[PDB]
Order: sequence, then C-alpha cells, then structure tokens
Amino acid sequence: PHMQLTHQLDLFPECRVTLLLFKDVKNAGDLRRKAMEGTIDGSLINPTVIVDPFQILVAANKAVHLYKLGKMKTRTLSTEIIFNLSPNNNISEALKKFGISANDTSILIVYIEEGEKQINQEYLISQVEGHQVSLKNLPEIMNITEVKKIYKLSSQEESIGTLLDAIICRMSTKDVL
Amino acid sequence: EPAPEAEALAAARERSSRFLSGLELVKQGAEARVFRGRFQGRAAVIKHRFPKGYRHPALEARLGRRRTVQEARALLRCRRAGISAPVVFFVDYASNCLYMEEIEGSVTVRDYIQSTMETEKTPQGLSNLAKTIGQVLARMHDEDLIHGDLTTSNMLLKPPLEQLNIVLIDFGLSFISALPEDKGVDLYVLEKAFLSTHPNTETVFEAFLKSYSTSSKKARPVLKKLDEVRLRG
Ligand SMILES: Nc1cccc2c1C(=O)N([C@@H]1CCC(=O)NC1=O)C2=O
Repeated sequence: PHMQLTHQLDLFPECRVTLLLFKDVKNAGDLRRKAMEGTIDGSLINPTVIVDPFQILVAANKAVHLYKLGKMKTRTLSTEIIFNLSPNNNISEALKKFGISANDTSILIVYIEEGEKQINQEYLISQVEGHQVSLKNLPEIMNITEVKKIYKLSSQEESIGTLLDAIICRMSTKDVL
Repeated sequence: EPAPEAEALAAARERSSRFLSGLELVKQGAEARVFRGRFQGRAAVIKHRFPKGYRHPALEARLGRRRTVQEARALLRCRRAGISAPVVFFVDYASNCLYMEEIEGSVTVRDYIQSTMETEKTPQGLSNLAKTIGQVLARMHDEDLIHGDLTTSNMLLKPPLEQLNIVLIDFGLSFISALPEDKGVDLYVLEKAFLSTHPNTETVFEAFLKSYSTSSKKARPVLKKLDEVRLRG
C-alpha cells in the first residue's frame, strides 16, 4: 500500500518495472558507489531531467529487449536503462548526465523484476538516507530548463507536440542516427 | 547445438508475432500491415511487413529492415523539423516492427475529400485544405525529405477535423534528396492520386501548387521537373 509506481511491460508481460522516487537524499555518494559495487539494486536516475514515467518505461522496454537479445550497448541492464534516456550514443556522457552523483539530493530508482529475479524493496528503500515520495511529486523535482538543455529540444519541435513526445522521438531513433 | 544468439533472436520474433496476433488491423498497404494496440499506456499503432510466401526469407528480412529504418529516420527528421507526423515509441529490429503514436480518431485526406465532394458536389470548399497541404509539403521538401508515396491516403486529419490538422504518415519509401527531380517525382505521384482518386478536383491541386510555390523558396525548379517527369512518363 505504497508510493511505488509499477507497470508491466506490454511486450514482455513477465517483466514488471518499478519506480521509486526520493527527496532530501543525503547519501547519494554512497549510493553511487554501491551501484558500482553491485550492492544496490536498480538504475539510479537523476529525476531532475525526467519529464514523465513514460520516458522511463520506453527506456526500460528497449533495455529489456536488447538484454534478451544479448545486444545491449552497455554492460548491465541497469546501465542500459540509463543510457537509453540519453538523446545520443555517448555512453559515458549518458551515464553521467542521467545517473546520480554525490551532489544530488533527489533520486529515482528503477528496477525490473521477472521470474526468479525478485527485489527486496524494503531493504532497498532502507539503503537511501532520504524521504520516499509518490511519483505525483515528480513535476516539482524535474527542471524544465535542464531538460531542454540536455535534449536540445527546439522551437520547431515544441510547435507540434509536447516536450515529452520530442524526447521520446530522440530516444527511440538514436540507434539508427 | 543451436547458437544462443540465434535462439534469442527467434524468441524475440515469437514475442512480436504473438503481440500482433490479437490486434485489429487499421491499414493494409502492398507490403505493410498496420495494427492498433497499446504501448505502455499510450494509444499506438504497430507496423510490420509479413513474408508474402513466394520470396526468399532473407530477401524479405532485408526489405523489412530497409523500410523500417528509413521510416524511423524520416519520422525523427519530421519531428525535429516541426513537420507533424507520428511519434516513434520503439523500433524492433529483431522483427522489423515499428511502434508509433496512433493519430486517434483521424480521417484520411482521401476520405475527407471524397465525403466533401459527395456532400457539396463542389471542390470550392477544399481550398483551405489544399493551402495547408501546400504549406506542409513545402516544409518537408525544404528539409530535403522525399516522402516516396505521397497520396491522399498518407495524410491524416487529426480531430477536430475542420481545424485541418495535417499529419503525414507512412515514410517506408522515403529518402533524403535535395534534387529538384526527386521532389518533382514526389509531387507527380500526388498529382496522379488527385487525378485518379479524386476526379474533377483540378482546382484543388492547382491551389495546392500555388501554396507550395508560395511556401518554398526552392519550388520553381521542382515545378519545372514536375512538368518534365509527366512528359517522360
Ligand atoms: N499507417 C499509420 C501510420 C502511423 C499512424 C497511423 C497509421 C494509421 O493508419 N492510423 C489510423 C488513422 C485512423 C485512426 O483513428 N487510427 C489509426 O490507427 C494511424 O494512426
């Protein structure tokens, strides 16, 4: 009975994506190190540049697709989700701008469960020195100026649709440039 | 023993065929089928080319890949240029399936023109539609994007219908070219679609050409090529 947001993947119905959002985080540096050591589950994502959960679900769908084909661009599923958010194919740049660093105070954790792979959510939440919030609070954490900066969203793109739609178009087609 | 990579690819193609199996068909082209479904909470269409039965499997895969890649590239070019066209959600190159936004409740320009002609018996009321199409295709060609299949069936009107919200679709035969001849052939396919599908709408096409010429600074050599390709049939 909780603040998590979960969705099944339509194309992979045995996979469920979970989103957890946190504010006032005080141990982001420890969290980043634990992710690199593999002692925290999920992708740690910078919510300041996340406009909508659909953006995450598109990135997650693609990551699972290439995971099962064995054709990921990055090393792990958790890095692949983060990489897929970026508008371009520079892996190091993507993981640094859409991942978390020690001077972040808001974190979005995204993980995927399927089959025997189960996440201990209570333990995960206990690792974050911060306050979990409902994803309803994402619009006050996302920074529209930073989003347009990272994505080079343009005036002609905004004239015909949402920022989200232009972002999704960039994400979904960057693998054929 | 089978290769794990090949086994994984077969499982992905099975997933795709299974997902498409229970969906409603919204469009049937020569090669392509378009189904409507849901993608992560959004109304979506999914476009795929099924093997026709008389061709080599490798040739079918090459064809599906080529047109899927071209369409994904064109739709990105459209969005970044402010040309209205469906958002791409996901492109599955294992199965050559394109998942994109459904333009919900829309009607084709073809159907809209035919309904107008059967209610009003006059094409006089289609002048605004023609001017809008002229502006839209001028912008597309000024981005050097050749649609490749420009008929009144590949333009949608997004509701509310009388706002004339044109949305371009079906870029599987598109390519990039600055050559006036390629742009001229593009317009020629559209002219033939007006002439054979919408008889007695020459004023409509005339107003289209007028608006296209106004809207694109590069229209003059394109319209000269349109004259030439018509002759060299
Ligand atoms: N071939 C494409 C390609 C992209 C998008 C669409 C199509 C397409 O046929 N439609 C119809 C239009 C009429 C409608 O209400 N719903 C649809 O599914 C599309 O939205």
